[PDB]
Formats: sequence, C-alpha cells, structure tokens
Amino acid sequence: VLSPADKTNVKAAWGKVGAHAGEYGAEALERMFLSFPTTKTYFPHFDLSHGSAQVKGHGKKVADALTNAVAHVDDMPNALSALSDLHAHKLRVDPVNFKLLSHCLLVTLAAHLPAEFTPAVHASLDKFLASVSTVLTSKYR
Amino acid sequence: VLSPADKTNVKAAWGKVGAHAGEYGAEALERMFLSFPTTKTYFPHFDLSHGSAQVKGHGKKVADALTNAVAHVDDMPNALSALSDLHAHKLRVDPVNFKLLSHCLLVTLAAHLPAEFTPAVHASLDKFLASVSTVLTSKYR
Amino acid sequence: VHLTPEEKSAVTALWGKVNVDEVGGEALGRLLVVYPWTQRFFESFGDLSTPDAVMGNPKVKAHGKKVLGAFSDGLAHLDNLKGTFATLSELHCDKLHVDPENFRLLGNVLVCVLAHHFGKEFTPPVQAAYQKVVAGVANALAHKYH
Amino acid sequence: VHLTPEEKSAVTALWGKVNVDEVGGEALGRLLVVYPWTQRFFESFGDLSTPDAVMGNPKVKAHGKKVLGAFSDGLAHLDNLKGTFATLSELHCDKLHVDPENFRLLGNVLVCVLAHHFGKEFTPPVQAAYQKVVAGVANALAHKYH
Ligand code: HEM
Ligand code: HEM
Ligand code: HEM
Ligand code: HEM
Repeated sequence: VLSPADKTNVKAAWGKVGAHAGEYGAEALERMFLSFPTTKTYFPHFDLSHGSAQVKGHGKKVADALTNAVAHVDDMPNALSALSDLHAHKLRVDPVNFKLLSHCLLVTLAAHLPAEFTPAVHASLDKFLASVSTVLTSKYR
Repeated sequence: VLSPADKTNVKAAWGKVGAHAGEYGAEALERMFLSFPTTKTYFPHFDLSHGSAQVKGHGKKVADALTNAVAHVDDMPNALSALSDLHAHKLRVDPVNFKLLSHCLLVTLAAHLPAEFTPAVHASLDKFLASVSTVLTSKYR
Repeated sequence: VHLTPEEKSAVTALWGKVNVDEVGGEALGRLLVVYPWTQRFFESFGDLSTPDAVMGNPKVKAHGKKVLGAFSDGLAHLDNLKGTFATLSELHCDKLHVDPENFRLLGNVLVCVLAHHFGKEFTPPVQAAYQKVVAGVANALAHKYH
Repeated sequence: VHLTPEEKSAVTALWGKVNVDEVGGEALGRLLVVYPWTQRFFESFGDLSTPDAVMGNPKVKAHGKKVLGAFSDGLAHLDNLKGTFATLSELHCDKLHVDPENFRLLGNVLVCVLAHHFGKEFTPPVQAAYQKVVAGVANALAHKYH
C-alpha cells in the first residue's frame, strides 16, 4: 500500500518525467529486451531493433498507462481495469515479466533524474510499480 | 481472488485433512527444508533433523493458521493481521519463500489426498495459498 | 545437475514406474488449468474452457506424453541436460516463443503429479532430488534463448 | 559468467570510474531503505528508522565499502566467480544465515545505483552486461549454501 509520501514522491518524480515519458517508456523497453531476452517472446511480431518505432510506439503507450495510473493514484484498480483485462486474458504475460520491466523503468528513471532519484523517491517508485504490476495481474485466474 | 468455487473447494480438501493438519504442516516444512535448503536460513535455531520436535511443533503452528484462514476465507486479512504483523516486522522472511512453502504444502496434500486433489482442487488451493501468502507479506513495506 | 548417486538412484527408481502417457497427460493438463495463461500457446488444441474440457482433450494428452517423453530422455543424460536440450531450446525460443518461466511452472506441476500418484513413496528426499531434476531441465531448455 | 569481450570491456571500463567507498555505502543503504526487511541482519547498526538514518549511518557506510570492495575483486575474476566467493558463500550461509535472495536484491539496487551515477553512460547494452555480472555474483555467493 502507498502511503501519502509514496504518492507525493511518485507524483513529483513522474512530474519531472513530464515530457519524456514516451521516450523513457521506449528505453525501459529496450533495456528489458536486452537484459532479459526471455521478455522478447511476447513481441515476436515486432521490430526489436534500436529505434524501431514499433518499440517507440509501444513505449509511449506504456508510459501513458503509467501517467494515467499516477493521475488516479487513489483508484488504480479501476483506472487500469481495462489493461488488466487485456494482459490477463489476451496477452497472458507471465507475471514474472512485470518485475523485469519495472526494474528497467527504475533504471531508466534513475538515469534521467539524477537529482530527484533519492532513496526515498527510489523506494516510492519501486512500491508504485509493484502495485501497478499487481493490478495488472489480478485477473489472471 | 477466491471465487465461491475456489472457497468451496478449499473448504472441502481442508476438511479432509482434519486431524492431520499438524502432521501435514510438519511434513511440508520438511519437504521445503530439503528441497529448498536456502529456506533453512530462517530456522538456524531449530534442530532441523528428521522428526525434530521443533519442526513438528512448528508444523502444527502453520497448520492451525491455515485452518484459521480456511474458516475466515472471506476476511483473511483480519483473520491473519497479527501474523502479517509478525512476518513483516519481526521475522521478515523474504517474500519469495512464501512460494516454496506453498508448493511443499501442495505436494504434501497431493500425496495424502489422492482422490480429492483433482485438477480443479489443485487450481483452487494454489490460489488459496497464494492469497494467504499475499496477506502475510502485505505489510512488508 | 548435481545429483548424488543416492539421489540419482532414487530418481531413476521411481521414474521406472512412470506411465508417461497418463503422467505427461496429467502434468500438461494441470498446467493449463492451474496457470491458465500457459494456455496461450494452445488455442488450436480446442476447448480449454474447463479443467475437464482440458484434462479430457486428446491434444493436451498427446502433447503431455510428447513433452514427458522428451523429459524421460535427459534423465539418460543427467550430466548434460544442456547439450541434450540445445535444439529443443532453440525451437522453444526461436519458433514457439515459449517464455522459459513456463518451464519452471511445468517442473512444479510435475513434481505435484508425481506425488499425487506415488503418495507415500514420493518422500521428502525423493521430492528433493526431483526438484533438482526439473530445475536443471528448466535451465537446459532455457539455455539457448537469446 | 559468459560476457562478450566488449561486454567485459564495458564492465571494466565503467567500473574504473566508480568510487567504491561511496558507491558501496549507497547501494547497501538503498537496499535497507527499499527492502526494509533486509534490515533484519543489521540491528547492531543502530537507527535505520529513516532513509537519512540509514544512508548517513557510518556502520551502514563502512559495511557498504566492504561488500563492494569484495564485489570489486570478483570483477577481476569473472572467469572464476565461484572460487572467488567460495569462502564468502560459506560465511553467509553457515554463519550469518543470509537468504541468498538478498544477493539478487542488492545486485539490482547496485545496477540502479550505477545508472543513477553514470546517466546516459549506463546504456542498455552496458546494463545488460552488468545484469550478467550481478547475477553471476549472486549465484557464486549462493553456491555453497546447503
Ligand atoms: C507495469 C507494466 C506494464 C504496463 C503499464 C503495460 C501497458 C500496456 C499497454 C498500454 C499496452 C497497449 C494496449 C493498447 O493497445 O491499448 C500493452 C500491450 C502489450 N503488453 Fe503491456 N504493460 C506492462 C507490462 C508488460 C510486460 C511485462 C510485458 C511482457 C514482458 C507486456 C507485454 C505486452 C504486449 C506483448 C502487448 C501487446 C502490444 C502490441 O502488440 O503492440 N506488458 N501493455
Ligand atoms: C503459508 C505461509 C505461512 C504461514 C501460515 C505461517 C505461519 C506461521 C505461524 C502461525 C507462526 C508462529 C508464530 C507464533 O508463535 O504465534 C510462524 C512463525 C514463523 N514463521 Fe511463518 N508462516 C508462513 C510462511 C513462512 C515462511 C515461508 C517462512 C520462512 C521460510 C516462515 C518462517 C517463520 C519463522 C522463522 C517463524 C518463527 C519460528 C519460531 O520463532 O519458533 N514462515 N509462521
Ligand atoms: C518443460 C519441459 C518441456 C519439454 C521437454 C518439452 C518438449 C517438447 C517437445 C519434445 C516438443 C516437440 C517438437 C517437435 O514438434 O519436433 C514440444 C513442442 C511444443 N512445446 Fe514444449 N516442452 C516442454 C515445456 C513446454 C511448456 C511449459 C510449454 C508451454 C506451456 C511448451 C510449449 C510447446 C509448444 C507450443 C510446442 C509446439 C507443439 C506442436 O504444436 O507441435 N513446452 N515440446
Ligand atoms: C551481494 C554481494 C555481497 C558481498 C560481496 C558481501 C561481502 C561481505 C563481506 C566481505 C563481509 C565481511 C566478512 C567477515 O566479516 O568476515 C560481509 C559481512 C556481512 N554481510 Fe555480506 N556481502 C554481500 C551481500 C550481502 C547481503 C545482500 C546481505 C544482507 C542484506 C549481507 C549481509 C551481511 C552481514 C549481516 C554481514 C556481517 C556484518 C557484521 O555484522 O559484521 N551481505 N559481507
């Protein structure tokens, strides 16, 4: 569960992302494909090459789902139910992969927000992502 | 998230343990210690040899908690609040371990309740153990 | 995989009583039912809408025995599950796009099926050797993923 | 571990620019803050109640320097991580009773500390190589557990 400071921390860290969310989503993705090649098994129909816009296109989508979750930090389950419906029933992504992407996102953020990526902010973001991941896999069975 | 079918199924299987819960709890512990020796890092103060009384005693502890979870299937969080407090603040067992124990409890059960351990009963208890696990690690951070 | 000979001897010994047909059928069936997202690789098997729809499906079954049958044979190469599985590795990666985590899932369903079936005989220690087996298999199969 | 040579060359190049005293304190401190349960091994370290109590705690900061000094040395032996960490594997098992999962947690927190520090410089491919490294270390550290 997100505490008031978790929320505050994620509203502010994400706030700074501002503009690059999509840019950042894309990189998180590239970081995941590369470090955790097993993750590529879900994106067989994609171009997984540096700068593919399939990846850029996908990145932005991810980042907007996160922006939305942030915006409804107080009602995440409802805010992303559509997205859980989808991952649960159509994509059927092994839950373990949510943890790998989340990590790549944390790596991406730390790489772009030197100044705001504090222990406190790091902790908050990690919990945030895990709750996002939890929401997303809630309808698997 | 336990469906009424799931709940019904766990009530079933568990009722049949009846008297042996303790016996089964201890066997589960014993299969975990041997199958996943890293789990032993948490019981350095237990004699872990076969037929140990500590293990034995601990088995029944766990068994009884599971029983209590079965009984309060619809309010686990409240039924197990004390226990989540305990695991999260004093014990602090790494969340990944909940999975090894659950699995061992699954094998134990499978091996003692052949007839009742149907694909659907199996699917159910698995979700059961998973929610018990989530409840115990819900207050970690 | 690091098996003791007592470990290896006990593996071998119960393996000898495996009816791979029904055990492979049971193992793959249970997977699809317990971890329903593993079903994503078998829509072409047909109706998987129920445990029975799934357990009783001839496709599940025959795939079960196929898999379990390839399982059986790395037991003959416990010393090189790696080279034993290299091609299957590439095929699951390169062609089937199977998430190797599914392999772990399988190993655990299996260990559960074996217990189910051997009751009393699938002892703390027999489970333990098998756990070592299904873990080496999962890794050998995941080996060539790139 | 099986690093390409451009991979081991990348690992090594960057590693040369890291300040171990403070990177060590930083990764250990961040571990205790993000995965607070890991604090179970350090009650004798004092106040760890707040991020600042943790991050600026001199025992936390002095312990961090040892781990990374130790990590830094296995870096010189990518080809023999296991032998490198064999005594430390035993120590951690046999005496400290540390769940090896703590090793993976630290690896990731480390990866994040590097990114944070190197920025643009910690590129996808540079991360992928470190991911390989930290996994190797976690495994070599867990090797002797029993
Ligand atoms: C917190 C993490 C995640 C978020 C926010 C997220 C969000 C999304 C969104 C917004 C879409 C597009 C849906 C649409 O078209 O409206 C999508 C699709 C997809 N996701 Fe996720 N996802 C996450 C985790 C994952 C993971 C871990 C994987 C696999 C490793 C994955 C695999 C997929 C795939 C294969 C698609 C289909 C996209 C396509 O074909 O273009 N997702 N996800
Ligand atoms: C189904 C999941 C679990 C349940 C229901 C459970 C239940 C319990 C119960 C009822 C107690 C006794 C507390 C008391 O004295 O009132 C306990 C203690 C303990 N548990 Fe858990 N537990 C679970 C998972 C785990 C796991 C996975 C581990 C570590 C591998 C673990 C390690 C411990 C330890 C070390 C103790 C304290 C032993 C002692 O001081 O004698 N538990 N647990
Ligand atoms: C874990 C140990 C496993 C082994 C030893 C194994 C073995 C095999 C073998 C020998 C084949 C046949 C190749 C051929 O047609 O020449 C096969 C096919 C296949 N396996 Fe695996 N398998 C394993 C796990 C899995 C899992 C867990 C899944 C997914 C849930 C999976 C999905 C598939 C698929 C989709 C095919 C293609 C079958 C067809 O339609 O011909 N495998 N497997
Ligand atoms: C990840 C790679 C790691 C390395 C290379 C490492 C290295 C070391 C070294 C060199 C020592 C001192 C040895 C001695 O006193 O003889 C030590 C002690 C210790 N380590 Fe590790 N360590 C690692 C990870 C961890 C983790 C993840 C934890 C748990 C969070 C941990 C917990 C401890 C504890 C509790 C001590 C004893 C400290 C004291 O109270 O004196 N270590 N470690």
